[PDB]
Amino acid sequence: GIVLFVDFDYFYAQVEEVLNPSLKGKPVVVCVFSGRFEDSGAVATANYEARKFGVKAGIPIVEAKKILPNAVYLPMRKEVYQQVSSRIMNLLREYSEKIEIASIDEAYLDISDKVRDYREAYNLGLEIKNKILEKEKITVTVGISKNKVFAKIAADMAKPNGIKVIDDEEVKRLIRELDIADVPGIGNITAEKLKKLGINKLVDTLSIEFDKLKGMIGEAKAKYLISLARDEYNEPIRTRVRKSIGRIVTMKRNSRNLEEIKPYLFRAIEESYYKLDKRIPKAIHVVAVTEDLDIVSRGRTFPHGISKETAYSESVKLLQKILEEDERKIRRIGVRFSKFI
DNA sequence: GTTGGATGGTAGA
DNA sequence: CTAACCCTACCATCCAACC
Ligand SMILES: Nc1nc2c(ncn2[C@H]2C[C@H](O)[C@@H](COP(=O)(O)OP(=O)(O)OP(=O)(O)O)O2)c(=O)[nH]1
Ligand SMILES: [Ca+2]
Ligand SMILES: [Ca+2]
Ligand SMILES: [Ca+2]
Repeated sequence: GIVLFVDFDYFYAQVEEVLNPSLKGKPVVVCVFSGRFEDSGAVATANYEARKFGVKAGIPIVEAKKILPNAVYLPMRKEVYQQVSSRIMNLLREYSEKIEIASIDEAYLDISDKVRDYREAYNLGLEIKNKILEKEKITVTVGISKNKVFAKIAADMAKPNGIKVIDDEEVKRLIRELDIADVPGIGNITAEKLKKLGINKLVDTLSIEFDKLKGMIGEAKAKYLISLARDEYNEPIRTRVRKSIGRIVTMKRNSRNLEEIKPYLFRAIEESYYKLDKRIPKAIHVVAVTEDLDIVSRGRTFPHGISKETAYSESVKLLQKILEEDERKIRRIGVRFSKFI
């Protein structure tokens, strides 16, 4: 079993660089402009030049400009990056129809039947990087291993523009030596819970009673970690099927007023109902980010498919339900459809 | 017991 | 308006309806 994983380098900003090659070699910051004030919103991503100075995904545009005023600030153009991504995913598909598109910028290929061994896998890696460079001028990192988890880890170790194999031997070694916080799926909350226990390595999860582990981090994560430590992990590459599709938007200002909020919710419903594209949902959820950034939602599952009209009607109800039960003002409002027929 | 719906938490893009 | 956007996957918990 051999998995090749592809993850595009500083994606949104690299696309902008390809579109406008004069930007290459200099700082580039792609931004989500909330419209609340002069330069409100967050950085979606930045090129390596900008990251040198602490500008990265997630920080507020004004914070980025405080540390890099001279940089080039471009507004996120999601549709453009999705079109470049699709062209890339289809090139990848020529290397293996057995492909799992995991996100806007990354994909797992099962290549067990394209290559005999890791050295051939590595070579196909080199070919992939070249095709994507010839055809779309986008550099990418490649990670190759026996499974998804370690292929992802491998690419994390190779960024940017890299290529890493983690073979059966180094998987053994990493199980013993890799900080467990570097395992995909282990964020801040879990990592702090593991350290309290004294679990620092995947191998540690084997020297602890299951129920005390499951008691601290939940069953599923614990099962997953043990699986990895035993080297018995093997979740197959599967064709991506979207389980939910939604839209969320930021308001010019915070409100509790239904009439002040409706235009945003309706903007988001229209945009959502359009991304559905022949998919028919049975559940709708109205999602509200509050004053203090706490996320709050109200939903309904119907026994049947929701028409756009039903969606209009029910979301307004749901929104009112939020207002009725949470006494805080709202700052972002959206809607998410799920349970496709 | 099982299934699944409502709602929130965690993670990562 | 004074910093914090966008989108999706998965799981846990507290439930109720089932039989
Ligand atoms: N709006 C928004 N978009 C994000 C965020 N994080 C990532 N993205 C988008 C923009 C990125 O270019 C794209 C891929 O994200 P990645 O995590 O892979 O990092 P990126 O590709 O930018 O460079 P990376 O591989 O480190 O070199 O997804 C975020 O917090 N907000
Ligand atoms: Ca990525
Ligand atoms: Ca990337
Ligand atoms: Ca981590």
